[PDB]
Amino acid sequence: RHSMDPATFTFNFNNEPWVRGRHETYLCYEVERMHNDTWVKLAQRRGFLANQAKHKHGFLEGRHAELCFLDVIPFWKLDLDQDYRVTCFTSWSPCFSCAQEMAKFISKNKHVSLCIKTARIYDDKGRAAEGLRTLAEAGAKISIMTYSEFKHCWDTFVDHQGAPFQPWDGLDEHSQDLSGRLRAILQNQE
DNA sequence: AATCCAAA
Ligand SMILES: [Zn+2]
Repeated sequence: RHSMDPATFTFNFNNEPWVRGRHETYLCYEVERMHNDTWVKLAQRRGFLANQAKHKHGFLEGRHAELCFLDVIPFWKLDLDQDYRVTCFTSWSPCFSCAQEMAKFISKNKHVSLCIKTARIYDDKGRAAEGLRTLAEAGAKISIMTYSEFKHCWDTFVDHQGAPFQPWDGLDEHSQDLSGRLRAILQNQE
């Protein structure tokens, strides 16, 4: 569908750091082009997707959300001599292998600046932290989603049918706690 | 310290 189901958004983007039950990953994406040295939104280069679940018929191995996203890029036919900024709002941050693949992509495509804004930090059984450091070293700008970013995703990706964004309890404090943890990760204190 | 991360 054109827009994301609102219950799906609210469940998957909740940012309580240690909450259980989120065994899918959702990713909303938007692209801007640098023109007259301003970032200008490419209206048709935006959307959302989820991971292909493990054991789903026709894709029994599954495919993580970040890989489905990278798959859609060549079909955009981005112009080789223009600078782009690609922003991904992710419900879980990249696992180690996804982080390595996104780092490979940005290493091969230097005209693309990747920003990852995540609701929660995916631990990947202790392996994700090194992957996030590797992705940052390759040039990605990784941050924790804040209130205004959740509201932007509600307003522009969700099938809200006119309902306003309703923040869940503790949103801001969760964002700020996760931001401290991400800072510790990226500077190798964790 | 560990939480948390499809699989019961
Ligand atoms: Zn992954």
